[PDB]
Amino acid sequence: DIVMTQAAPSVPVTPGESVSISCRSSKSLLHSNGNTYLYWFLQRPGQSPQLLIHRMSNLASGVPDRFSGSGSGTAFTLRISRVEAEDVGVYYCMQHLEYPYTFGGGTRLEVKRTVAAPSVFIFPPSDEQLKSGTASVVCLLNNFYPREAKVQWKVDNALQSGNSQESVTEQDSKDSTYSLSSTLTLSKADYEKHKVYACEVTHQGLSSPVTKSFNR
Amino acid sequence: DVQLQESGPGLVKPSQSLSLTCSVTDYSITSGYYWNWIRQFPGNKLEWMGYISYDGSNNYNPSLKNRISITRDPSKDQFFLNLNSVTTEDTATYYCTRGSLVWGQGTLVTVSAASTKGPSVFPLAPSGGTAALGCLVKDYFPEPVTVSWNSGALTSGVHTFPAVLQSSGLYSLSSVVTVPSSSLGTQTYICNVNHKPSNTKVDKKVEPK
Ligand SMILES: [Ca+2]
Repeated sequence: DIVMTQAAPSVPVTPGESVSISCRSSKSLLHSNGNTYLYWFLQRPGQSPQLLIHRMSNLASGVPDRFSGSGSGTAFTLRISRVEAEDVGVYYCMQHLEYPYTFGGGTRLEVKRTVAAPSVFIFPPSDEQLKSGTASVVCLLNNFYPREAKVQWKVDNALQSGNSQESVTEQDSKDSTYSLSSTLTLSKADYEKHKVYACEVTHQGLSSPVTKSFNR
Repeated sequence: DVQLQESGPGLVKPSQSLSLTCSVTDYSITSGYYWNWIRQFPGNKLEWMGYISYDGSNNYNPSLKNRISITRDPSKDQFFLNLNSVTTEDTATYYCTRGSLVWGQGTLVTVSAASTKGPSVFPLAPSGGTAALGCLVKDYFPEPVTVSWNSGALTSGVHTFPAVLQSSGLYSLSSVVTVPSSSLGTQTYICNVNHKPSNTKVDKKVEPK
């Protein structure tokens, strides 16, 4: 088989600036016809891969003039001119010279935008859920940058540990921020013992930690 | 215009056969093109599995070639993937494609002995200007759920977080939306949760507490 290699797992870029994504093939993709059989794909968060470039250098229909492909028989470059927020996702090269067709491992485009503080929100367990004997308390951090944040759960001012899970969205296609949920899980019995449930967020965009809380 | 849509069970037991259907709309599969199955493993690596061509001819990745069949039924404009003797290595998102240009939305297949389980959907109630509300979608298996808001009419300001597999072996996520806090009294907000593997749709109204 032909092995397709993308050396960088991700590449940083400031929006408006340019970026290059590189690919190598273990065998020349130039056929005996002058065409080089290398495709480029973008997979945006939540979507299927989409064709960008075909035959190494040919822009596919609807793809902006900002994307261009260049290269030799074995070493290829996708150049993105003036990167926009909408360009985030994973870029994959694929050879279509010989079956089996094979892909590079992909390169994520990370947009390095400006600092943005999270809007924090706290949600108590619903009454419907409390019936089943479990309480989920949710802390939401919306549209922040950079990705790093510290979320701390405090119950009756006693710092929690071991009893929460976080999830973070992919970089957003529109504003290049992240959002995060932290779900605190306790039994109903353990929930009813306490009064003040608080979520304390630490982040670079916050001159002081934001705490959101509720009384049971 | 031409569209491809995968269907199939989200769950297959270890050592059993996986069968997926690609339904092609607005195109005759006997007319032209090569019709591919491509899969994406957790961790995001892509593998081309094989095709059936317009003329019923086959080519399969030597990776699978003993276990794979790609067939078709032009009377329904569908082509099929069969993969025998699945292991945990076969857990992936399966895409059907027309050439490189037209891709289905993908179907997740999880290789597991466990049964399907539909989600519980709980409101995340707004506790101004704008406010966040949402739905906690808990205790389902396997992936995925899809979440829409007010039947597809509210799409601006929506975040549906990646699922996390809990210690119980069931998945959980939240979907949240940012909303005018003046419309909290008069506007109805319902999260539409679809869990295909269990054929369960849940509609939950999220009301201020
Ligand atoms: Ca693996």
